[PDB]
Amino acid sequence: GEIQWVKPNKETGRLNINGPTRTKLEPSVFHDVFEGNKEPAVLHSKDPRLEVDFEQALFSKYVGNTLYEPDEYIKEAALHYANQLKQLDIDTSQMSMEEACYGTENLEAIDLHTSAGYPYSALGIKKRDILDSTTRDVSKMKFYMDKYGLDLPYSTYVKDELRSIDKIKKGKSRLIEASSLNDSVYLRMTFGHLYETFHANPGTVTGSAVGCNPDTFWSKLPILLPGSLFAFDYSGYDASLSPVWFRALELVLREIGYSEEAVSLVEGINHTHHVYRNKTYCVLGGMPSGMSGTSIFNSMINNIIIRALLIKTFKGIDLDELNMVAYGDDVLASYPFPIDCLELARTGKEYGLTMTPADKSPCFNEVNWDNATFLKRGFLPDEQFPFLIHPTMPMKEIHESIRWTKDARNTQDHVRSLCLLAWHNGKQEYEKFVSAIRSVPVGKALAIPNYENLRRNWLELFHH
RNA sequence: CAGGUCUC
RNA sequence: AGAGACCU
Ligand SMILES: [Zn+2]
Repeated sequence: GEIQWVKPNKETGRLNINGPTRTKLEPSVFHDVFEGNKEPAVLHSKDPRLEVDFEQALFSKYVGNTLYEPDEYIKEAALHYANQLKQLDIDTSQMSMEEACYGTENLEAIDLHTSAGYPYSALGIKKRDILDSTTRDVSKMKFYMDKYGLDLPYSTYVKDELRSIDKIKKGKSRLIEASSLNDSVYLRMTFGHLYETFHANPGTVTGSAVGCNPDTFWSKLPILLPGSLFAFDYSGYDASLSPVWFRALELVLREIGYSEEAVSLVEGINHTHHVYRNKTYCVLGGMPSGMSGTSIFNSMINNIIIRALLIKTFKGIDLDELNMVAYGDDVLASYPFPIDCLELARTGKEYGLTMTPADKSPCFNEVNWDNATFLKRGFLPDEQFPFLIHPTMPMKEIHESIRWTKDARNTQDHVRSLCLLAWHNGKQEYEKFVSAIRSVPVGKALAIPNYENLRRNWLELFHH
């Protein structure tokens, strides 16, 4: 992805978009009970912690574009994935607007507690002034769709969240691209049924883990991904995507039966306009974060990428022997013979992708079940039932989360959620966690899950 | 002050 | 009808 131009909002006729600049994060009652290094992200050009220019760091993720049109490998890769998806009989028919706005069994309703985006936000028009869960009306939405159209610019905001101490200094806070309500509705009308299919089928047919529940999905993964594992990290995956990958997505969508009207929306994702503050800018390539379908489309593109890297890097690859799941840019894959990602990453550089070792070393070392991570979680066989696999969120991440809060009124839920993640690291680690929690007065006032109850509830998901 | 998934 | 966890 690459910024094509920047213009003042006076020249483009767009309204200003500034957004909050003070974090909602505050040190919690546990801030000094646990060690951690993260702090609230830089949200302002004049944050005293900065050590470089903010805006430059902010937009550095747009590293440029390499290829614009698919080569032989990307074409083969897209067609192999599209063929695989065919066995799901995805309904390519337009979803009803009533269902696109208000949801189905497998598609959550549009979030009514968030902004409606351009231009509604600057006009003080909330989503609840157009949509109504009880009434399930679409007359008002249809009116505002035809009034304001589609391809409305995204509103850029800096994401208020914890960041490591290095990304505080380097200004590397994350951006979110607030979609317009209109575009969300139209994207959900067009691809709603694909979203349903994907949400209902996390695994190696979709090649996607969106919709997985790790408590039970982890036990399936060693069976879905037999053989030798390989994985790696992307730096700034979304923003690094060249236009070739959206062309490749078009190939996938057409081959599974999408009408030319449906497939023509991908260029609206490849080529987007954004309002940050008092300026409008154009982005060519790069997936917008904050668009309907971001997770799923990023995961679909990744399935194309892994396939194409393999058949371009190595001779004699059989794509039918690849196994993989992707959650956006996060990937865990298997193949009958070991795969050298040092070579995958060189090929990836040609495609404009920056890939680094999974263990965060400078060297690409073997990935196996004892060091693989996915959605930041490790894989740990149960001690009693070794076919049942614990997802292990590192205690270090749990410590970072517990040290801060955005609303201390919900401390008990926050801690309970972390306990639900933490017990998977075993009885000694869990008891040490609860006992540290209990070493301060708020901690003694909390209902904390008992470890034996946690383990028993988890076993009951499997009936064993 | 976005799009999602998961869980209480 | 709420909350928290997690991914972009
Ligand atoms: Zn443009």
